[PDB]
Amino acid sequence: VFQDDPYLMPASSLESRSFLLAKKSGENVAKFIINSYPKYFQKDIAEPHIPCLMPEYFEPQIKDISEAALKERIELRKVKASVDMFDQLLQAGTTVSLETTNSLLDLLCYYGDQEPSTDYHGVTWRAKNNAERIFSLMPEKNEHSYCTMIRGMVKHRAYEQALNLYTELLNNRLHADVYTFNALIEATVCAINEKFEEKWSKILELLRHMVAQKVKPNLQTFNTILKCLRRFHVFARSPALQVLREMKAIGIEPSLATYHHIIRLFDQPGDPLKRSSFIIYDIMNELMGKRFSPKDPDDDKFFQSAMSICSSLRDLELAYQVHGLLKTGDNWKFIGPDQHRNFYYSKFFDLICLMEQIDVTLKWYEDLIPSAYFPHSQTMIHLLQALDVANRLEVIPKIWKDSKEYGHTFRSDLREEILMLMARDKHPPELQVAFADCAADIKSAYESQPIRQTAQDWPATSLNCIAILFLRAGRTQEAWKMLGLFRKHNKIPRSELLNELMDSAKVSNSPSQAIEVVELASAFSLPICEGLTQRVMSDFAINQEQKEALSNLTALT
Amino acid sequence: LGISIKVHEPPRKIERFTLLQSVHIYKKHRVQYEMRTLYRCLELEHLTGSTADVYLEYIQRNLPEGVAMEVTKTQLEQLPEHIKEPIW
Amino acid sequence: NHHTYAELMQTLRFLGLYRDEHQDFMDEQKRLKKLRGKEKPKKGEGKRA
Amino acid sequence: TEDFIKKQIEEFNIGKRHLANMMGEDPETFTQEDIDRAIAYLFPSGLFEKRARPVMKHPEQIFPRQRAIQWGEDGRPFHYLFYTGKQSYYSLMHDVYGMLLNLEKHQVIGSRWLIKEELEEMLVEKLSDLDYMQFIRLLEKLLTSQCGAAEEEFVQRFRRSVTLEEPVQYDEQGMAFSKSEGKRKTAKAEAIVYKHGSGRIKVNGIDYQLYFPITQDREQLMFPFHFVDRLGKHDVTCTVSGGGRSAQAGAIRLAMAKALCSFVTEDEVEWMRQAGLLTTDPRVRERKKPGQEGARRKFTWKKR
Amino acid sequence: KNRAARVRVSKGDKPVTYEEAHAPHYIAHRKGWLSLHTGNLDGEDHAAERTVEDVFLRKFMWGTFPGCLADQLVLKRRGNQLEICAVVLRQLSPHKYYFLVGYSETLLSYFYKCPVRLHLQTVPSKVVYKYL
Amino acid sequence: SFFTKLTADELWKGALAETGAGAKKGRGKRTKKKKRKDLNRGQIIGEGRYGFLWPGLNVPLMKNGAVQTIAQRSKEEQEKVEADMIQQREEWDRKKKMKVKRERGWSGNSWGGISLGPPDPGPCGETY
Amino acid sequence: RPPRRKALPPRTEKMAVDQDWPSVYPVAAPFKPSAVPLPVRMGYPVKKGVPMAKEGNLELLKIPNFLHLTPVAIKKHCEALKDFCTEWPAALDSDEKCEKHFPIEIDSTDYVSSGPSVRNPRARVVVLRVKLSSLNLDDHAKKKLIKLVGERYCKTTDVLTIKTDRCPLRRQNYDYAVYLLTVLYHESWNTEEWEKSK
Amino acid sequence: HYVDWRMWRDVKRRKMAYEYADERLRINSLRKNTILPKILQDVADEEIAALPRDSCPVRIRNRCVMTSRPRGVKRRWRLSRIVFRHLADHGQLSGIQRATW
RNA sequence: GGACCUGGCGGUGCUUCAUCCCUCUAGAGGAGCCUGUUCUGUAAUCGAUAAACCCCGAUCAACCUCACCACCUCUUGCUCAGCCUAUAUACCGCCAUCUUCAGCAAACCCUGAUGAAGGCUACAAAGUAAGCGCAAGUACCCACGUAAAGACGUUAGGUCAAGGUGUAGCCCAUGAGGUGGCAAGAAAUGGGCUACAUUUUCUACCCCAGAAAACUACGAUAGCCCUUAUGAAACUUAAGGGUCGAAGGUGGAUUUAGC
Ligand SMILES: [Mg+2]
Repeated sequence: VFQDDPYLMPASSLESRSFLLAKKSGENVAKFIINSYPKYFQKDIAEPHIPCLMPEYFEPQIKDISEAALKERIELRKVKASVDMFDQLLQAGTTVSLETTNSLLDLLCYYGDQEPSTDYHGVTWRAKNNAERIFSLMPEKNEHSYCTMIRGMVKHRAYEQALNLYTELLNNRLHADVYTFNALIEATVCAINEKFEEKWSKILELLRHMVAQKVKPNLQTFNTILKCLRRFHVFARSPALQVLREMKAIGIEPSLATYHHIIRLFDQPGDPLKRSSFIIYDIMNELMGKRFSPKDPDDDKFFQSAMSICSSLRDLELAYQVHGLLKTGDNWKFIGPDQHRNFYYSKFFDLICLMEQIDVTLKWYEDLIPSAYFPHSQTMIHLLQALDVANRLEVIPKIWKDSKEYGHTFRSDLREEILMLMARDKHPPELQVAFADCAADIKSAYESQPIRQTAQDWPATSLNCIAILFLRAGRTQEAWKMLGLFRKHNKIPRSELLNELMDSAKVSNSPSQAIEVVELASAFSLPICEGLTQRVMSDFAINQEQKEALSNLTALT
Repeated sequence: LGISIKVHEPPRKIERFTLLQSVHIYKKHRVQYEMRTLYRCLELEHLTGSTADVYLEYIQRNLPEGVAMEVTKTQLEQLPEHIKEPIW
Repeated sequence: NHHTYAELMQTLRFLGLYRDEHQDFMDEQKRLKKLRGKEKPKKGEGKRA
Repeated sequence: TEDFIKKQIEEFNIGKRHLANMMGEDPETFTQEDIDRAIAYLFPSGLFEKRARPVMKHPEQIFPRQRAIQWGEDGRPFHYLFYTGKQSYYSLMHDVYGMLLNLEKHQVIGSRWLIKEELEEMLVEKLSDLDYMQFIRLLEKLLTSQCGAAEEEFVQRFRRSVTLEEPVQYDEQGMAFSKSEGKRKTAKAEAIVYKHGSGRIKVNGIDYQLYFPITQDREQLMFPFHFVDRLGKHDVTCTVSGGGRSAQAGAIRLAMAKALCSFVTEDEVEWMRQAGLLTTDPRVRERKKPGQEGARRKFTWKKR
Repeated sequence: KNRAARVRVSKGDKPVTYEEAHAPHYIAHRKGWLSLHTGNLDGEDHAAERTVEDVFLRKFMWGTFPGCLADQLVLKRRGNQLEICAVVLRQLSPHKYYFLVGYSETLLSYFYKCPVRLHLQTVPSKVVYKYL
Repeated sequence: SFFTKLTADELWKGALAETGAGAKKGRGKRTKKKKRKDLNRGQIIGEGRYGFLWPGLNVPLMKNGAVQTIAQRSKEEQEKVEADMIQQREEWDRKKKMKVKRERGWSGNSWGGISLGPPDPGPCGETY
Repeated sequence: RPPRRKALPPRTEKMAVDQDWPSVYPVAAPFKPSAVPLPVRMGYPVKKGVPMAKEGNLELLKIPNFLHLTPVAIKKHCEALKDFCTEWPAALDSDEKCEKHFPIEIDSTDYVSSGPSVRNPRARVVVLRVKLSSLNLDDHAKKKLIKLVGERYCKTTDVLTIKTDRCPLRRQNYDYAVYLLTVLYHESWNTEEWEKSK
Repeated sequence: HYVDWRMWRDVKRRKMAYEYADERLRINSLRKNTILPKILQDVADEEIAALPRDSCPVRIRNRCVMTSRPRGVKRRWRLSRIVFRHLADHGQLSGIQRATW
């Protein structure tokens, strides 16, 4: 979806999201202008005709007050026009069918009289609404008329009114549809705060009511049941298994949403090895090798929760099975929105880094990033930790370059982690030179930070690591120059840094450098400075002036 | 794809025309333009309808911009029942 | 359809999504001439009578 | 610079490997010709200028051989004749003069001298016309002198081959014949001359005296055989198409001469070539130009 | 003196791209056409409509990316597709570039009733073939 | 007609008459003359008479963490914006007009004695 | 001062020498210098110069590149599409057997062009061809049919050619060609009284 | 927004001719024959004369579609010679190149 | 006023050239007609107009085109108006001309005492690395040829009527629309076609024929008449037939073109 150009390729997850949003904004602006000036795009020169590229109209044609006009406005989803049409129809006494008023009730209750949102032109159920007004004004009411109002009330969290209207329907001896049953299950669960067994008995009673009414339930029924029972967690754990067994016995095959709801129900802080491990393992064994299909609107979040538990349990084999299930067939399309996909891949890569050999870890890193997602600083830190465990520090410079590609250049935590990992140990001169180049790049990044609106902040550990790497690479002059930053920003020089500086000065026989180190340490008033002073007299050929200066500075002890 | 194919190159056609050069007068000075049309004829022999459709779709979806195509199909047919024997 | 083309480009320029450099030049010249004193009079008001 | 050339060489090697991968061939045996064919297929270009078409040659060829600065870091030039500004040309002249001195110590047909542009490309140095003439004079003095094998090789570096420019078949009945083709203006003819015959020519299946009523066309037909004194000794079947009577006669004449060259002796073939019977005539109609009455006639310049 | 599409040398400092440098008699010799479509071939039709579409597309794209374009467009047509390949300077933030790409693609698709794609290649600065 | 319009460069070349025999000779006095101006000096993409705010082009794409919608400025604020643009253009022109004098030579209309600054620097670290 | 965005290095650097090229270019796309790991150069070089590099090279952008149709890609595409093909009848080895079993040949043309409109009138033409020898006729019927058809019959090739182009659709023209063949055959086998005036 | 008032007149003429083309064809077919009686043909002549003048196709002029130039128009591109040269010399017309032979 | 430099010029010297002249072929200049210009006439365009205008803008005018004229009509008008109104001596754009040229302009360097100025010798003596042009390369059938290309500069060269545009002017009119109309020759001139015939004319044929051959010859694509094509509209345009058989008898200086 992005442009394959270096200047327009997104360099971060934030940049990716922003670029996609900007492209969608441009498309929305174009669509707005097309709809606002349809006369500039009516010239159809396409053969065959392309209806989707023609302008779209949003003006009713049937202007006379009639049932056809009301149905037209309902189809056009013009809530104000539909309400005015119904009012004029009722005042004029013109004929309206039960089906037309049912469609009007569908339109009003689904939106709860809330006006639809276009590009340009909690209990959300309003206490003062025209849906209930028209329902009262409705002379003829049927199963659908009650059902649409109940569904609209439940959708807008008007649970009490929905239950009252269900009682009215039962008194009228009408048969509610399966969707009404699902809405009633949600309303019953969310209406009152009771123990799990009360809601469980209520749900079973509603199911028995459905059995008596001979209505056969659907996937949405059990999906809503589990989603609403998700509150009780441990209380509903085994009863959820009973519901799943009932689903399997009936033949209503669970979809991704059903399993996701069961996962979220069984998910809770504690010991996942008790029951959650069994749940996820059984789900994976059941679903393995099966191509999915769009069955429920919540089918997209299955993989996110599955990978979340995969990371929680530290079972890389389980995560590999989940990923293989995602890759089989068209299951990848169920990975969900951009945020869910990013979270899924972040957890997957974190688990891979934690629990896999560094070679396969690097292969996965190459395969996913940046094609699959853009890593976050924490994921990069985890990868660095895995590399350090593998002792394959030769990749550490490349990773930093990768970080520069992924916008983590200014991430202080990542920079400090990289510097500490590089400067922790002494390595052959090639790796030391690579580390010094990486440290110079990090220093350049610190010099070019966009936080340059006040006196710069220089982490003491970062400065010490950079200086140590430069000294171990032989580039002592840059360390000497950077020594002033410590005094400038009151950042304590490292003891090992001073030791290496003094070692280099003694090897090169440069008493002036030792004097400078002692001056810095005395400016910072570190206790080690005392030893440094002694060492300057002990290891260097000291001139009379320098010896007198050391004797004078000795009084600071 | 296991299809017999032969290639040949029909002679090119170079359409030429002439326009007056200057915006005003100077009739004796002109500019001559041309539009070369190069050809390539591929003859595919003895292939079924499904294979023909697949190959045509594959080569048409990949047809480069600036290249037109005119595919001529010879459809083998059997005599209709009215012609096999005289109704008379 | 020159009507469609010209009206579409003019509308886009008013919406700010099309920078008509030629029209900007024309507007600048028009502003300078109006400062100089060259303006269209009202209809039915020909200077020659 | 030299480091830039090294980077370009590395990039070219990587690109050669990538192109071999793309075309599914062995990278180790992917020659320059394969590179050119792959580039032409992947990046087709109908531009007439071959130098304008896409190219992914070696940097040694893409970059001019003038090289980077002719001195190292110390600034000392590599060549001892650098300050002459024409170190290549003057080094070549010095070597030729040394060869002439050694020749003094010790003691035409299929090649021409390379043009000044070719020499400039050889030495990647700009040269003047008089410089080229001086070098050519020195080379020719070297050649005229008793040049040895080494001097002959040295000259052959500057020798350019001159552009100087037949089958016998048997029919189903064992009649040995030769077949040839000829063009003249727009007429194209194909002739078949049999080794043994009694002077019978069939043009388009029609006898020549009935196909060419004009005596001039029959004289043109007679010309090749009469030149080699083989009148009445060969049978000819020829087919001509296009053009007028004289163009067809000329095309048939050329085709007959070329075919008969397969039977006459080599000296006779040379005589026929010297008589002009084998050279395809390039005289073709010249296009009319705009603003003019014809190919060369201008419009009548108006009276003043 | 011929004046068509030629950049006359003035001082030896004015930079020109590859296309601006070459004169009209170099078309199909050292520079290809900036628009490729089957309209001008033998026997084909609707050449005038394609020419008008190309002119309008060039004007619209030049006026939609003010100063962003670093060279002429390339209008390729495959079937009913329409690819506008452009070279753009790296002036604007990529957000504006993406917004303009989406806008222009949707608007041109709805205006010409064909799927229009817009491919942008960014350059740091206008490529200089030579100086005149 | 839209198709009859040209680009800014062509229009400036035509109107300014920078080339031609008149510039070479100067027989026609041009005290009343035209000078080149940048019509795109301060124009922002997505700004026009209608005063629309296009998210991602002339207004921030995300405001308070949410994607902005197509919004149109009120007439009063759009008028203020247009007036501010006019004033900014006037300020730019005024800053262009202002300049700083120099020091005369031996006499007010003689080049003698006028300094020319340092000689141009040499090719390799050879400065003056 | 707002920060200035730095362009990333091209992804050709991250590519591998032994990667799968068709993955990079699955479909026809313009030449992207950041995506083609080849040091290709195009453009007439200046005096003592080199051809222009690919970055910003409009000449390469003009070329309808075949980078999406490499031989590996073509082979993979054909392997995928083999499932869609149907084997030609092995019995019909030569055109002789084809004429023996299928004596009617229908010629039609499909024109592919660049543009928003796919309509083309020349696609409505249908050409039916049949050898009179392959038909079932006697001497009199053949002689009458030849006179009826007129120029549509070439005695040299013994092929009757009926060209239908008067109907808006190709299927209508094909139906008309079949109907014309039917009526011509029936009238040929029909004998009129006035035919005795021959 | 056409180039000039002459282009506007041509557009109006083309529109009216398209509107009246069917009736003009029918009446002309009634006229251009010898089968029908002479009186009916004279009535048809009067009727076709009574039609609006601008509906006559002969009044349609093939002006350039970009500069309204009434001459030098190449019918294949509907552009004046000057505009066609301007576009072709810049390479913006596919397959059109300077002819040299 | 003295000396010198550069240019212009010399009824200035010398040398060497070209189509400058002669030589070759076919024409123009004589006739008729086509067309263009000019003039006259008319109520009735414009522009080009020495080479570099004169079958030119036009690759095209009965209405339209059309910008002209007469009469009539409209005023926010197809256009966030309009103008084919003035200015090509404000310009872009596209070209003419030398050019059937090879030089041009920057950036340096050197000479003259660091004066204006000058800068070449090939067995070379201060000129030059780059840019533009020639050249090269390319198109057509070759490497030849023809195209294409042909810089800078010259003629305030041509075009405000392709379009755009500066300035100036018009806004109940210099804008917009409708109907109708020119367009004739007393002429002069430019280009072209057909001829004045016997190497011709007619027929057959496409080159082995038969007739014609000076008052019933050659010679009109002219005139007159009648059809036909196109068109709404044709003595207007075109084609065809009929009729008429005219001027003319190879044309002066001079002049065009060709390798
Ligand atoms: Mg003064």
